[PDB]
Amino acid sequence: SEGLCPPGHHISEDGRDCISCKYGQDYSTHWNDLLFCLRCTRCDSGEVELSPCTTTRNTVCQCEEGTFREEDSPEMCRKCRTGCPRGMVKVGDCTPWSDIECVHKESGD
Amino acid sequence: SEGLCPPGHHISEDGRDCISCKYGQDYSTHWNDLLFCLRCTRCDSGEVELSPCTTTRNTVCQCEEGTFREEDSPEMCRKCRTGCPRGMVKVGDCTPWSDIECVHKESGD
Amino acid sequence: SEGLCPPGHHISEDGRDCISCKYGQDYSTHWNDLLFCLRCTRCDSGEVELSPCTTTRNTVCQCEEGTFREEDSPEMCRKCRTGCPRGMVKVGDCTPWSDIECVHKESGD
Repeated sequence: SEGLCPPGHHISEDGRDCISCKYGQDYSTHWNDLLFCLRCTRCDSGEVELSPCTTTRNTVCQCEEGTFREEDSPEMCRKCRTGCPRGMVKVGDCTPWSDIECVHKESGD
Repeated sequence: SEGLCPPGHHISEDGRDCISCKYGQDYSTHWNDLLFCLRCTRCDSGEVELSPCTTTRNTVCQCEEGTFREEDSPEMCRKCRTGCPRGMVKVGDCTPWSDIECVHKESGD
Repeated sequence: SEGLCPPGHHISEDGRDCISCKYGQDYSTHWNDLLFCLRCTRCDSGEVELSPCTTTRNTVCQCEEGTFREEDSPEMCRKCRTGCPRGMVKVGDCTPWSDIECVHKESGD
């Protein structure tokens, strides 16, 4: 369809005009259909930067191994399970965003 | 924006950012729009890894020779038959998933 | 004779032998038949171990005085109030698990 602007640029309401956005102000990752540019993400200590932010790129935030990010916490990472629940076993990997996996097999019938 | 992310990627809670997932830590097979990355599958002793997983692949498990596993019973392997009782003839190959094949012979007496 | 190992011991994949697990490295509360032993619980900086884990026991974590946390939270602790709002009274104690308690007008005459 029409009314779309390439990355780093945005299109007006009337769709007959597109304006350029400045490096570092705001960015667009995919063809945008708005008059504004999206805010760029920044990282803080305890987190690792994987990719740069630019009119054609987005900054990536990642958390250090051993910690996890749950939807119940804001830009925070928590220590993964330090021991599966009583009657379970270790089998899953912990990702800065997801938690470990525990499985029940031998513990009361 | 629609809010969809390609395979191997996830979208943060804010819906305006998409981040890459690490090989073996987790992946996505089909287009998704969540802050979660799909966990990778692991196999246990007695079973071998047929194909490791990546940001665009799923891990498969294998059973050692002499065992069998039908789609009707997962996470289970059973001893494959080495020869049908007298009267039957072995003619099929045994695969960690399927069992041998036996056919009745009219020849003889 | 059997395929079971007592608490504090794990068994090999072939079941022909069982290896002993030692306190502080891992433990088991009930009989089991696995290759690994149940992990011992450790606490992060700012938290203390209330009770260590032995070959037959599990370790509990505690948070330092002045901070508080509910069982519903992962393991974060918050600073208890050192003075109820203006026109309030102090009457409850703050425990790393519980928060301070404030009351209005102790008693009249």
